[PDB]
Amino acid sequence: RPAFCLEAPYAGPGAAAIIRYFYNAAAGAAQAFVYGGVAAKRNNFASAADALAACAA
Repeated sequence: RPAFCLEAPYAGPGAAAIIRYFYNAAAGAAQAFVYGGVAAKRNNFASAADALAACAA
């Protein structure tokens, strides 16, 4: 899969509490996490569907 999909989710430094999805290769599933609203990495999607389409080849 895309290497970015293997990275840990990144909340980043922002003050917001936004629910986003990362692909968790360990679980083989998309999972919610809290994103702070700034400096997203690529393993960070609006929905489980978007995460699987990008990362679950």
